[PDB]
Amino acid sequence: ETGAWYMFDEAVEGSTNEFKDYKGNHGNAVLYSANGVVPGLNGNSVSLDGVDDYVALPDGIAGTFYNFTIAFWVRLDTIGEQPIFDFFDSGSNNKYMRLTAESDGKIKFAMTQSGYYGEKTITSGSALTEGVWKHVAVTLSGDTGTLYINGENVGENNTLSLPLTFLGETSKGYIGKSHQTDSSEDPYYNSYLHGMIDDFRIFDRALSADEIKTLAS
Amino acid sequence: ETGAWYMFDEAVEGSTNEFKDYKGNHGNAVLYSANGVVPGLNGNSVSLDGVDDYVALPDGIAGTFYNFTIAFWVRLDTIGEQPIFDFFDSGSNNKYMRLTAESDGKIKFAMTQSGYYGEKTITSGSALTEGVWKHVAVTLSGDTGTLYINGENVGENNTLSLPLTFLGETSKGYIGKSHQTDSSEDPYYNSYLHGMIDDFRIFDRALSADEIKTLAS
Ligand SMILES: [Cl-]
Ligand SMILES: [Cl-]
Ligand code: NA
Ligand code: NA
Repeated sequence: ETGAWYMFDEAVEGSTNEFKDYKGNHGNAVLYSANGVVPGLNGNSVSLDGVDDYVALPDGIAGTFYNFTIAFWVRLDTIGEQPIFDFFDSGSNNKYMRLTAESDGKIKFAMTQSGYYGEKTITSGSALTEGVWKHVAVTLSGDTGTLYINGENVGENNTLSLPLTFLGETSKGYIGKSHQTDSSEDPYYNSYLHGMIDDFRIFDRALSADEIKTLAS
Repeated sequence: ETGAWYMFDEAVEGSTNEFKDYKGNHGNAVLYSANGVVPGLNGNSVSLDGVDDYVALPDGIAGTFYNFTIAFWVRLDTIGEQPIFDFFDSGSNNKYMRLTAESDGKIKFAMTQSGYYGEKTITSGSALTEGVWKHVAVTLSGDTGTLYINGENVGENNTLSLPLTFLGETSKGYIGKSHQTDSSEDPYYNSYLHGMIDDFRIFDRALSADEIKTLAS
């Protein structure tokens, strides 16, 4: 085998803060936390105070692979800018890969060979946050439908050939209410939107992404 | 021109609850809310109580188009299952398209010609929620990197040719701490993760999506 697995269930004998690699390929992870490990998802889990707690992994654990996967379970107790993991060159400070929590619950992965300003990144999608004004749009273009939040593409379904059109002349429309469908399992029937709405707009074509962006300005 | 635009700034003369289409192509939107319109994003905005308030749009506004866009601004005051808009056949209850808010701030768009159980949908991406255990994974396969939350793909960057590899033998790794980069604008330096972590795993290849799913079980 290759790779590692930290289950963080119980310190190794002889210590209070060392946790083994269950795959038996790498050294012990070291925990710096006054909490220690506590009941969590699978047996025990690391609990970090968000102040100065972290885990040191042994050197070399990820720098010898061309392709790879890093995976773990996490319970985020504070929404904000925070490092989740960071694997970096011991010889310089501008060669690294780091997964971060973002200003809003999104996550970002960055790899760079030229410091902070050269990061190549991947960022997760936006969602609707409580009490925060956002722009939403749906576009249908042939078989492809697209969802946008603040002018960013957040989903597609390229298999949409479909209902109202034509004989849509007498179609009904609500904002914030649904009509009664054919199913009592519909959870939206009799649910009413709690919020505010503005500039409701409809177009008889599919706007492009930067067209969408411009509305979201 | 074609299409509509409801700015919801001021009731039309002679009424208390009618709002015109600024494009002058469709009838008045009708508001059912004891709140009326109030200061919002652009001038005034509709405020729905989440109990029984909604807006009726005039019949036909969207059922005569092959391709289209629906776009608006929204401020969601309660996270949960709620209809945002619904355009449906006046002759049956199983021919409609509806945009909904979901259990967690995501949004879903559905079109159907065969009732609730036949909905074809588009759903926005997951994010990390406060106090909620989630599975996260990053995979690098050739030039393509992928982010996953609970086994669902939430971002990619097909242009990743890059840093540690090789000479990665002495690379350093943290969970919950970042090293100091070359920039004082780095907001992650000196930030510490507030949360829990379990089953931290590393692989020297890129797992497939259902492989990822299986870890997220
Ligand atoms: Cl263990
Ligand atoms: Cl108006
Ligand atoms: Na564990
Ligand atoms: Na307005």
